[PDB]
Amino acid sequence: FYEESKPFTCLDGTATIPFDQVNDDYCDCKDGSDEPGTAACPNGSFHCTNTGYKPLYILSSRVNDGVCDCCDGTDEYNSGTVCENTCR
Amino acid sequence: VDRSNFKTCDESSFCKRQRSIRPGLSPYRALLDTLQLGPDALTVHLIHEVTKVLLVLELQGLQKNMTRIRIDELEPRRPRYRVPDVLVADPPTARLSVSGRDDNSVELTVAEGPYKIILTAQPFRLDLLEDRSLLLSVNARGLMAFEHQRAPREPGAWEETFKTHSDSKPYGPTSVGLDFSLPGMEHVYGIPEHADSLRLKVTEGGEPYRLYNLDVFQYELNNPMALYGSVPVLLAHSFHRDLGIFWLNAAETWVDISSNTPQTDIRWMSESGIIDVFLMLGPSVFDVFRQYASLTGTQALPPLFSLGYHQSRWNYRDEADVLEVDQGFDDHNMPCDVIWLDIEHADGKRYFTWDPTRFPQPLNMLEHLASKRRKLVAIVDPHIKVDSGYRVHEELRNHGLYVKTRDGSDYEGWCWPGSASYPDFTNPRMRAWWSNMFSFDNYEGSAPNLYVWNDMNEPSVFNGPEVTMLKDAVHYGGWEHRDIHNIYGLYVHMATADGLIQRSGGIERPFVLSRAFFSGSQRFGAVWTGDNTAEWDHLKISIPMCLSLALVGLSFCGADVGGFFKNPEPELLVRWYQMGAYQPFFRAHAHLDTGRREPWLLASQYQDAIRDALFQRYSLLPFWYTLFYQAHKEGFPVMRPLWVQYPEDMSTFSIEDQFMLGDALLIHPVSDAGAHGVQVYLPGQEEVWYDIQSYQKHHGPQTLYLPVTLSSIPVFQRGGTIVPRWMRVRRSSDCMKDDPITLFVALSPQGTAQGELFLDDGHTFNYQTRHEFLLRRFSFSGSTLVSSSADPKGHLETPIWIERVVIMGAGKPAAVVLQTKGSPESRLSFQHDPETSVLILRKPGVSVASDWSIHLRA
Ligand SMILES: *[C@@H]1O[C@H](CO)[C@@H](O[C@@H]2O[C@H](CO)[C@@H](O)[C@H](O)[C@H]2NC(C)=O)[C@H](O)[C@H]1NC(C)=O
Ligand SMILES: CCCCN1C[C@H](O)[C@@H](O)[C@H](O)[C@H]1CO
Ligand SMILES: [Ca+2]
Ligand SMILES: [Ca+2]
Repeated sequence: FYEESKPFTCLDGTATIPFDQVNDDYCDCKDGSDEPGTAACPNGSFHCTNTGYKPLYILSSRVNDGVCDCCDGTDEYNSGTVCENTCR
Repeated sequence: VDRSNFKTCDESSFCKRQRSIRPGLSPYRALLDTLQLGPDALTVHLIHEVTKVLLVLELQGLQKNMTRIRIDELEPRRPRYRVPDVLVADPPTARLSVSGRDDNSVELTVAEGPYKIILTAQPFRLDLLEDRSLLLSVNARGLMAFEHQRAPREPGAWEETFKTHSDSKPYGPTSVGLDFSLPGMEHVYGIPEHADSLRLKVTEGGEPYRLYNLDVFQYELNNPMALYGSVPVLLAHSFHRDLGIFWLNAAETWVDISSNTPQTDIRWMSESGIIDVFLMLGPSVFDVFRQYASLTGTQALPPLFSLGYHQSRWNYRDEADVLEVDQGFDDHNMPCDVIWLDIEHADGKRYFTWDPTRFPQPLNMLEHLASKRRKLVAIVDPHIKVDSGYRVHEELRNHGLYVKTRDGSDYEGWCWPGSASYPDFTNPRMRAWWSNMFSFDNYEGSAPNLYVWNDMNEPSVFNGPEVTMLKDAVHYGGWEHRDIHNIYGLYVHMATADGLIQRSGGIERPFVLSRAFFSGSQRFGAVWTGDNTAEWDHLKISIPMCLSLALVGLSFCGADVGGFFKNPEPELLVRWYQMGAYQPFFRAHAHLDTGRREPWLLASQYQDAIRDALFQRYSLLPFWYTLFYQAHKEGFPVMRPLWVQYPEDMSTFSIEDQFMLGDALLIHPVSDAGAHGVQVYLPGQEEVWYDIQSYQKHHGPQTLYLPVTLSSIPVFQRGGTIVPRWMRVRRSSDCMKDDPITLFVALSPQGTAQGELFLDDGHTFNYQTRHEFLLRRFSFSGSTLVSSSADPKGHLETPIWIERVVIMGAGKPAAVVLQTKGSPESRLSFQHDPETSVLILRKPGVSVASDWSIHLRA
């Protein structure tokens, strides 16, 4: 009857987790690949999309740390620091 | 050191006079016919049989197992100094009752017992007992000496010279001294500051320990020379009991220690003032800590940032250098909370100013650091350049707030800015003026993220005797410098801390680092061991120096990481970061002529080991913060000798190559070049210890030979404890202070553990004025971990949650269930290592503010 979606596999193959464990603010993969959008993994990276300009990657520990790391300010989405776009 | 710049006992005429009095029959006797007993005190006259000088003994029993002994002249020519502002309250008393009396002796019971005091009239003696056990005797060796004030105007008893400096000494010989006997005591501690062993040495064959706040250039190790601070508190420990002696005197003080059925005798000898001594009778060391904290207060609760890593040197050159250092931390993924500005930041060593070439826009620099969520510290010393263009000098000169010479003119020394004057910090109005100078309006260029360092507050006077103030300089109330010397520094520290509080309208907690200190200095911030050297033996001595400080209430201690003088080899610098990462005040600092040593300037293996050390410290900030809250509330030391947790283990009594943080972590830092292992003593009958890196369990008591690499920091978690951590290491503590917690539960052999956690906003007095904080208790027993409130008065709005639980010494469960009011029962996934017995509970997801339980089902 209804076909289920497949789970998430870490890029390092260490585990397989449901999709509610992706960006769930807890580190489940040894490579940090389940948390690209949060600060939960000690070895993760967050991608500054910087729409219109050069994209940059920052440490996961810099996501919602209250400091503006990405020129587009997307690293600060739920911290109380409101980052302005400084990409130009 | 140049020892010839500093007086030996023989060169201090009052020490020579006092020390020449040898054990014998005391000439002092009490005149029992003059005895008066009241609800609060016993008084009696004492007389010297030869000179016929009359003294008054005021003997008091005090609440919390203490005794106070005060001796002053009955009819003085001029009043004798009594130390102000050190005691936090007038100590609550206990009634003395006469339970025995004869022609030569009076037995006194303290309240309803069991403490008793025997006063012997001839020769004068006091004996303090608990029931039938003799705890301590006073004047047992007849060494009491009270030089009465003679008519104003033998060798050096009056005018006295040392090198080229003359002391006019208008009051002549006025020194006071008394001995104490400690039966059953072979180990004594405290009386900082000395670069010496934790267990104090017998002074018989050499010099007494000296307490006189002094700036000692290139100080050397394992000697009793007086350093920058003086805490006249001695602790005595045996298998059976703990005692403390607190000699409340601000004048130059020498302490003789001797032994002899084992017994230690202590003699205190002070230049001036009265005899004012507190005997703190324990019986446990924690009881002595409480007793002493009830007298002088507790460690001020540091703002969280001050417990992070501090980066300093003499000097960061300019705003660009500060901003490159800040950016250097972030580019190399190394956390740092504070960057320090030494004396070169000011306009020619005029404090409260900025060099306009180097720092033209201080507010903008501070704004940049605030955007990185970091702070700055600026040096502010208590010497003011004599310059008519300098507003601070003009205001102080005009209001007569400087220390004076006998002729009434303002004292002028040669110091960091040449001809300089010294504000009289003993004057309450001068301290108010100083506090007011820290307002954002008065201290132009300062901001809420700028904190302060008080240096050279002994006071250090470059052209002075022993690099300090003349003895005959005059202070508030007409007291001589000799009377107040050891509290000068404390008052600078006090006034600076009050300035930082006041500038915020009383909301923000202060951060002040002070070089000089006295009893009570714990109330005002941090202290450090001064100008150490970049050598292995100075790295070692940081433990006994900070432990000696911890024992006497000064929990916020550290030593310059890397050493102040000279260039440390990379390996030494790494070991120093590892040592410093596990000490209360954690600052890297370096002298003007040293090479740059920011941690990313080293080769990658050294940078990596340093980064590891910094991550360990930052992750442990919740633990450090909780230990500091416990110090603030109870007066218990943060960094502890092993004998404090193992009072009956005689093999721990002299240990100074290891220490404990609270009751949970045992640290044995690597302190030798080319070391491949360390001998770790793991105490406790039926105690277990977990290697925090490998999770390997070890049973006490044992000496373990642990292999080490450059990155190793030998740290063991005690069975029965729960250590909270922030596992998400960020660039500074402000970044981390709202993050989720990981609880590290180390199971005892009984399968139990406990620990606390204190949380607040990280920087204000809201915890005390609004009860805005959390004090949680985590307890594990049977198969359940529970969070409950340890202080229901504390409420806090916080996003902090429990993200993980790590249980060491646990079996593999079948199921893990979390219960918390307002939520359905939750099932947690978990991971278990059968080799280590380590169980990791995934994402409990519960608020730290809630009561909860986690049950492990078989
Ligand atoms: C004050 O002194 C009494 C007596 O030394 C302390 O009470 C004893 O405490 C020990 C534990 O250290 C017990 O084993 C004894 O049974 C207690 N004896 C008595 C007579 O109570 C007391 O704890 C001390 N109080 C303070 C506040 O320091
Ligand atoms: C000799 C001039 C003052 C020396 N200061 C002493 C202090 O203990 C050090 O930490 C400082 O770096 C230094 C410069 O102010
Ligand atoms: Ca996840
Ligand atoms: Ca950020």
